[PDB]
Amino acid sequence: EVFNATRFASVYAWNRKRISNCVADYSVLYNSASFSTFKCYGVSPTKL
Amino acid sequence: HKNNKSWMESEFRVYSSANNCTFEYVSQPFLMDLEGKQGNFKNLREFVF
Repeated sequence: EVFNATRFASVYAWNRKRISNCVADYSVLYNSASFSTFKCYGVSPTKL
Repeated sequence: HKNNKSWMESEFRVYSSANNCTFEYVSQPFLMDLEGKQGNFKNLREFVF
């Protein structure tokens, strides 16, 4: 619902979604060949 | 509510404002009924927090 969202958000009012108590599968992110930019700081996508 | 011909609960007078949400969970109700009549030989509820 955040990445495939129907509506967009203006930066001056940037939305923030809290994620807790649910299974996280970050492999779905870098497996999808739709992101031209993927940079991480202090952590690696492989180990997520 | 007469239009829907059923009882409704929406006037949550408990709190005024909500901010800094940290947890949210909804699931099935436990050990409840809905009737205003009088009954005999019914059950007790007991909870420990």
